[PDB]
Amino acid sequence: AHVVKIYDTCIGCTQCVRACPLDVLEMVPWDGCKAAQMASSPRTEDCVGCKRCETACPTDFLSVRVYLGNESTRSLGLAY
Amino acid sequence: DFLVHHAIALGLHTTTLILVKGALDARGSKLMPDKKDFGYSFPCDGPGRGGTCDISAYDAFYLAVFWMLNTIG
Amino acid sequence: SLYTHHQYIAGFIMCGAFAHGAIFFIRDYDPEQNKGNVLARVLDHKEAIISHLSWVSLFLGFHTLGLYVHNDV
Amino acid sequence: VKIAVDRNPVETNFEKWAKPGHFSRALAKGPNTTTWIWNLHADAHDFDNHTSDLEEISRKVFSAHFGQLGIILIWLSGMYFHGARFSNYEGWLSDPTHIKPSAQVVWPIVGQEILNGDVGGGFQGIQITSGFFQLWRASGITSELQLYSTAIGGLVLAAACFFAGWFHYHKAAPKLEWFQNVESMLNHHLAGLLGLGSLAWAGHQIHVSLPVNKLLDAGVDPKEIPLPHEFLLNQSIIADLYPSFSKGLAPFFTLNWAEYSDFLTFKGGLNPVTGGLWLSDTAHHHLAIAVLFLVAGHQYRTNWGIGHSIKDILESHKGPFTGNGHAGLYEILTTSWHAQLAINLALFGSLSIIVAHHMYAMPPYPYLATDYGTQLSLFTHHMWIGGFCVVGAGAHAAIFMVRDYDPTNNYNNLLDRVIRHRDAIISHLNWVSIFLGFHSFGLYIHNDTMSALGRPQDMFSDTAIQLQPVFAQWIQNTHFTAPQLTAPNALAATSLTWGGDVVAVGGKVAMMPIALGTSDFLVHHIHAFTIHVTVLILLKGVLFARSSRLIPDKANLGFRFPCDGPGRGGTCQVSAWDHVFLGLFWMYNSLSIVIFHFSWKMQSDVWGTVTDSGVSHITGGNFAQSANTINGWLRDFLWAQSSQVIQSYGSALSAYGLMFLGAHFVWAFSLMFLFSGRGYWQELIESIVWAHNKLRVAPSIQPRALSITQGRAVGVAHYLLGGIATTWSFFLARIIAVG
Amino acid sequence: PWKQPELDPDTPSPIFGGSTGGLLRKAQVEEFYVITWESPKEQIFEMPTGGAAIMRKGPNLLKFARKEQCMALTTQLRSKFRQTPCFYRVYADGKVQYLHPKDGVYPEKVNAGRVGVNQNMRSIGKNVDPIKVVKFTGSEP
Amino acid sequence: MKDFTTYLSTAPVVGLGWAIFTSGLLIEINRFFPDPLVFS
Amino acid sequence: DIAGLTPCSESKAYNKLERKELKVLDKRLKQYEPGSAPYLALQATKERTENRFKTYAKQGLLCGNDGLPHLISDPGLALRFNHAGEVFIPTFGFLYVAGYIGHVGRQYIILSKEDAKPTDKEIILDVPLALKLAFQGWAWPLASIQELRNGSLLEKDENITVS
Amino acid sequence: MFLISWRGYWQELIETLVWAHEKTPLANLVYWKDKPVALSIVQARLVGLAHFSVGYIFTYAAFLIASTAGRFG
Ligand code: CLA
Ligand code: CLA
Ligand code: CLA
Ligand code: CLA
Ligand code: CLA
Ligand code: CLA
Ligand SMILES: CC1=C(/C=C/C(C)=C\C=C/C(C)=C/C=C/C=C(C)/C=C\C=C(C)\C=C\C2=C(C)CCCC2(C)C)C(C)(C)CCC1
Ligand SMILES: CC1=C(C/C=C(\C)CCC[C@H](C)CCC[C@H](C)CCCC(C)C)C(=O)c2ccccc2C1=O
Ligand code: SF4
Ligand code: SF4
Ligand code: SF4
Repeated sequence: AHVVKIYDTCIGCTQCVRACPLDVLEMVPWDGCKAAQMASSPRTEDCVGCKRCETACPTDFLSVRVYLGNESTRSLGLAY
Repeated sequence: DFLVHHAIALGLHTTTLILVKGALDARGSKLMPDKKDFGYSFPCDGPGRGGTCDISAYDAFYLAVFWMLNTIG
Repeated sequence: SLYTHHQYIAGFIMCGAFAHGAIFFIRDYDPEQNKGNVLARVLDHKEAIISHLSWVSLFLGFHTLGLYVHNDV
Repeated sequence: VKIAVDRNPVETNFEKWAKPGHFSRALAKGPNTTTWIWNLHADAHDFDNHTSDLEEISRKVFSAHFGQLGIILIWLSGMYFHGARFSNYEGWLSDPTHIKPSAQVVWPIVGQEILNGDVGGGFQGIQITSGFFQLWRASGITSELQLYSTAIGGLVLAAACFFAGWFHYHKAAPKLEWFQNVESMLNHHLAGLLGLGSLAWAGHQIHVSLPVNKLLDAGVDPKEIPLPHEFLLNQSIIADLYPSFSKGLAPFFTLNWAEYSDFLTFKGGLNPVTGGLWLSDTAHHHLAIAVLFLVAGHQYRTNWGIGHSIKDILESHKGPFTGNGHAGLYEILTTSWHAQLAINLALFGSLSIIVAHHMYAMPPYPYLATDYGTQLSLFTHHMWIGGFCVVGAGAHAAIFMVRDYDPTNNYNNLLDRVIRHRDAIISHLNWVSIFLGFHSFGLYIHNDTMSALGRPQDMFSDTAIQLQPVFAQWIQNTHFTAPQLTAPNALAATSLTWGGDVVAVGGKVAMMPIALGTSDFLVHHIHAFTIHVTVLILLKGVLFARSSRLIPDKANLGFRFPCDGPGRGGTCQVSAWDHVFLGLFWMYNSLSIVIFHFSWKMQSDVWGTVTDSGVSHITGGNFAQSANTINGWLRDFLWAQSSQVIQSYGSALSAYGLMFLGAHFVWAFSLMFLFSGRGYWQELIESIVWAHNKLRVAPSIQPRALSITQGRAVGVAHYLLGGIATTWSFFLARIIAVG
Repeated sequence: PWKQPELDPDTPSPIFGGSTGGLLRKAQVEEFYVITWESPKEQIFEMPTGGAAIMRKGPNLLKFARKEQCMALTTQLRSKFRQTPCFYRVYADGKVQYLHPKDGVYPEKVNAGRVGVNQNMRSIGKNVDPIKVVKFTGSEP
Repeated sequence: MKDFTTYLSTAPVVGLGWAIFTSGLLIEINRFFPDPLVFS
Repeated sequence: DIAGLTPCSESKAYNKLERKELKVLDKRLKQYEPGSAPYLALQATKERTENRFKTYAKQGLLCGNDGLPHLISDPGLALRFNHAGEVFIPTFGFLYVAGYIGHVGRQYIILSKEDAKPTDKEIILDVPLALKLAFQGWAWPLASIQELRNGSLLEKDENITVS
Repeated sequence: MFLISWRGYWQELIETLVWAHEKTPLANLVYWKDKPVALSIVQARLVGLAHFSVGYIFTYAAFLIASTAGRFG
């Protein structure tokens, strides 16, 4: 039940998508960049709040931020 | 009594510095330009940007209490 | 007991004033309304305040520890 | 099996001395932050990370080990030299009991000289506690000239060692094939090093250590002693001491060894004069030991084709419950250095712990048991060394699971099956720690609470609800009554700790029987609780290094990483590195108790001055009554024995009073690093960079706060240093000022 | 993909003796995950929970209690052996859900069908202060 | 030799020469005109 | 005198402390022989101790009831009652040395940053340049006021801020 | 403990006790209503500071009263 918002400064590196294990980020076409790509966060219900993605973002400041919030079974990474 | 008073001054000035910093840098830091969006008390912003453990203003108050007790001691 | 009890509480109450002063900057501070006033002019040059505070603590700490050590030896 | 070397691989020049960070690809670029500096000194000796080639890693290792020997040999030669020119050895040799050793004379500057205490013997200097003087007397050493030569030899051999490391790396370096000839190494290390090494020592003891210490113990002056070389030349002189030397090797080759009973003995016990082991017994020991290692060295089939093959031996010991067992380990050990290092460290550390127990009860070198400061310093040292080394196994085994673990080789193996029931290991081991801490530590609190409430009848003590260790008490008597039945030719027992009478030397007792009671029952259990827990922290890190339920992919993150992230409720200190960082504090805590036990027990029940009417121990035998309570350990051990350290100002022990405080400072100073985090510090530096920037005086190398992993390492280092150095001051000052 | 592949709950599993990192009571009650892939030969691979196992030529199937345990294995197979796994989510009610290649193409490659979600059209920062939203939730949305 | 002089210009080595100078100077300043407290 | 403190010459406890500290050495000196080196070492310490006490008295120090010398910090009382060498004059001695370290390091930083790869110049110093500046800093106060009055000391809002 | 040892060491440990509680023959019949997890990051900073300050007060209070009361001066 975490929140994942991506901002206007994305450049279509795809390093955020390759990093986050839980497949919570995918690439969508867009007209704003040279690469003509942008990220997205359709399924944040599966977000474990690891925050690996933010590390991948190579911009001056993060175009992808994971604002932690209410917890859940999927978010707490509980096998039980 | 001279040395004891000077030792106290060091404790009072440093304790204020730990607190004052957590207040003025509460809204934002260069390491975290938007602390205000998260809140007063949060874990960290992650192992990225070299490490962001104990940045929040709660963690400044947390460290000042050790000094406070040291000063009053 | 009475002197120690009041002194210990003094520090705990003082810590709360800063901490609860930091929450104001996050939640209840409006920059556009408080523009050009004393409260924004303090927050603008905070790098000078935190710098001078650090110097006082360093100078007080180095000299106080030194005098105590020089006499211990 | 054969010799294999590669000629002139590396050129020798100072070109790379100017370019730091050459070994790593990341560091060779250069510094743009100050973090490059910490990473440099850290990743310097991690050869496995520099390159994938196992050959180069082997060349680097085999040559660096040549450096530690040279570093040791100048250190060892320094002690011989500093003992020759700045010591009182010749004076102590003539009156050992009254004179104290001193190998560190100080200079005359502001203050300082007072440390040169009135040691005795027309000499004043720092009192040592290394036992070198008793070591040099166990061997035939009467003069200082013998120590000078011994020092010049070390510098000569040390340069040879250093030369070898340059030669074996820069000029002629072996190949990977030479290193994998493991079977050849065992035969040469067992027979050549341990076998002949011990046989050689026996020769020196027989021709020098026995013909010299016999005269010294008979009151002869050292200067009147015939020199060590003369005994070899004249078969008449030594024959006067030991008549068996007149027959000359005919008893040996004719297999009539009973003639050598004069100097080869099984006396046991201690010398009444010196309070040390009979030198004749040790020559018999090291002689015996050589024959045992010599046959052991002819086991592996190196090249002759006769003998055992390690691989055939491992893959033949199989079982039903194990499945495929011991199969893929020869490929592991011959391929990863970290696997061998973890196994070596575990036994190299547990041995130094055995050296500590088997020396104090069986004092080998003369006039050691009466030097209580020496006997207490050797125990505390070789024990700490064992704890570190043991903890290194847990660290240097987890690196194998992360880096050098290939699941292809391990299928249904012993290593694979251990991981597949790991949750049963940690679970069952968790229950034991909780069982011990309650039933062991809770007994201490019960005695404290009962005493404060005025119910001493309900405590656990000798006058009380006694819990006596029957198993230990039975073993003491069995080893004491052994010469009668189980070891008939033994003239006495191995040590007097089992049972017997007191051995007094110089008015001081060397060793006397130790009695075990209710207190010795609680403490022996307290140690197990601290050992079972220290294993839980390290063993958990090993098995869960490669993967866990919380983080199914740790191996890709690596050995040392701070955390995966604030998700899953928090993942900080999940790596195997952070398990080692935790095991250190426990390991340090466990070792510290094993030291307090030795000090209070031996002061109260063992050590003391013998008078006409029995013995007057140092602390009046208060271990039985006070130890049962925690407050006793605060009152009778700390608040009492700290009087000699506190009152050291104005005397030669003043340095211990300073270190006593200095150690508290460094201990606390560590708390800043353990309790806080790199976030607060990196922001503070920004406000400092502003002022340094405002004045146009700022570093091009940007300042950056210490890394999370480094912060934790810096804490435990300053933490252990302050925790250990306190005792080092609290012991030596207490014991040098005897009582 | 062209069409979602339905689950075949009866396929051969790898050769694995067993371990303690398996499934717990949560799986039968709440949910569990299963992963499928197709190998060309018999190989050895590291499991996320436990040790090593031997794949089988043809389809293979595992059961896990976490999505990370499954995706941890995809990253290993896609890199080491260069395969194309696909995993589902199974509830206690028997319902099945097809998760990771939801479009058939992996997320790190674009596709025309996808639609953006949680996309702010502003720069990081440049957003209202918390005082403006003091009495309801959210400064970032 | 150009690389040797460069090694000597590193931080660990230049600091070693600084320390011998400052410590050597102060210890020598205490050996002669012994134990100063007031400056004349 | 001032602050109810006696001079160290007139104090009794000051001489009491001298007779005590010498008695410790005389007792320690009895053990050894006259011509031995331990005897020479203790006699020198005796000679230094006798010199430490008389020099502190000669310097017009102020000893309290405990018998130990006290220092005075206000320059007014220091100059009025002739106690300036204690604190007031040690302050100028240190500031000249402290300023010298600053003016030197500030110049090495500025000059290396005018060239390529200044990061290498910090870890691998230019020792010829460092010695040149270190022997040119004798008149550091002149350059500071020269640089302040000129205005090239401080930077002007070309620095990073955080909000 | 709460200050030095962080969360990640403990949550892996609680996962091991959970395995034992389910695999045990009779205890498995009992099942928690709320799932057990380790304490959060910020909670431990708070908890460890409470155990830290309470010891920093109860120790001195005893020393202050006992030292002064026993001597009566
Ligand atoms: C003995 C324990 C200890 C010590 C010595 C210190 C010391 C210090 N703390 Mg601190 N702290 C501690 C525990 C300690 N802390 C604990 C337990 C906590 C809670 C976890 C904190 C939390 C804390 C915070 C939040 C802050 C500090 C800060 C500071 C610095 C304040 C400035 C100052 O006083 O100048 C110096 C004081 C000294 C005593 C000098 C120390 C060094 C001496 C002079 C040794 C000199 C080196 C000598 C040559 C030996 C070197 C050889 C060796 C390198 C081989 C200071 C150096 C504040 C700071 O950052 O300062 C700006 C700050 O913000 N501390
Ligand atoms: C930093 C590590 C360290 C340091 C600083 C010291 C320092 C000291 N040691 Mg020690 N030692 C260490 C590690 C260390 N030790 C370890 C890990 C062990 C376990 C093997 C030992 C075993 C040891 C023994 C048995 C003795 C010392 C002694 C001494 C003291 C005299 C020094 C000396 O030259 O005696 C020289 C020591 C000897 C001449 C006899 C050595 C006999 C041993 C058994 C040789 C074994 C070598 C063998 C090839 C290596 C192990 C084989 C492997 C299969 C395990 C000195 C204070 C001696 C002492 O008590 O001083 C009075 C003493 O008898 N040490
Ligand atoms: C004095 C401080 C202290 C105490 C009390 C403990 C206690 C404990 N530690 Mg810690 N340890 C400490 C310091 C301390 N540690 C510090 C500072 C560190 C930092 C390195 C560590 C790091 C650490 C680690 C990493 C681990 C432990 C573990 C443990 C637990 C081991 C199980 C056990 O023996 O419990 C037995 C119970 C006791 C020892 C309590 C004794 C007091 C009595 C018996 C309680 C009386 C109860 C009373 C009758 C009921 C009153 C009820 C009331 C409401 C009316 C235990 C609870 C291990 C663990 O938890 O796993 C098993 C674990 O692995 N320790
Ligand atoms: C042989 C063991 C050894 C040891 C113990 C050290 C120790 C150190 N090195 Mg290092 N070094 C070594 C080998 C070693 N090095 C090798 C093999 C190389 C490859 C050629 C280097 C290359 C190297 C570089 C490039 C650098 C270091 C630096 C440092 C220092 C870290 C900076 C710091 O914390 O202070 C911080 C200092 C300040 C905040 C202000 C400066 C005041 C300092 C403390 C005065 C000078 C101290 C002086 C050097 C101490 C004498 C040496 C000492 C080890 C006896 C530190 C004292 C860094 C450094 O700057 O050195 C000082 C650094 O940049 N080293
Ligand atoms: C030329 C070097 C230099 C200069 C000119 C300054 C100047 C200044 N520093 Mg500073 N600083 C330096 C180096 C330097 N620093 C280094 C290496 C460190 C890391 C330990 C720091 C850490 C530091 C802190 C934490 C603070 C300052 C602060 C300040 C300001 C107040 C003075 C003070 O008390 O600082 C403190 C002085 C020290 C910590 C001692 C520095 C160590 C040595 C003595 C200086 C280094 C000289 C250099 C290595 C020699 C190179 C010469 C070259 C020719 C080879 C001041 C403008 C304070 C401030 O913010 O101002 C309000 C403050 O809080 N500095
Ligand atoms: C392993 C043994 C051990 C340990 C770990 C401790 C640990 C502790 N003891 Mg303790 N104690 C022990 C043995 C031990 N004691 C023994 C054997 C005795 C005698 C029976 C005592 C008697 C004792 C008393 C009477 C007190 C403690 C207190 C404390 C706590 C103070 C901690 C602190 O940081 O406060 C702060 C530390 C300081 C303020 C500095 C320590 C004292 C310094 C030297 C005073 C300097 C003041 C002055 C201004 C100079 C400093 C200025 C500086 C700039 C130079 C602490 C947890 C105190 C307590 O309960 O906490 C409030 C307390 O009053 N202990
Ligand atoms: C009467 C008299 C006098 C006078 C005095 C004076 C005039 C002074 C003072 C005083 C003072 C001077 C006091 C004080 C106090 C202070 C304080 C106590 C502080 C502070 C503050 C705070 C801490 C806060 C902060 C904040 C924040 C951060 C946020 C925002 C807001 C606030 C504010 C909340 C004398 C003695 C001389 C003499 C006799 C008579
Ligand atoms: C031991 C430990 C735990 C685990 C500790 C647990 C689960 C103990 C809490 C549960 C027990 C059962 C409560 C014990 C009862 C208390 C003595 C009284 C509580 C009184 C309140 C109800 C007011 C953490 O979760 C943790 C998290 C972060 C940093 C450090 C640590 C840490 O050190
Ligand atoms: S990681 Fe950042 S820059 Fe790269 S594609 Fe994602 S949002 Fe854009
Ligand atoms: S919080 Fe973790 S799992 Fe979620 S999108 Fe970011 S990196 Fe991926
Ligand atoms: S170590 Fe610091 S950055 Fe890492 S998870 Fe813990 S609090 Fe966050």
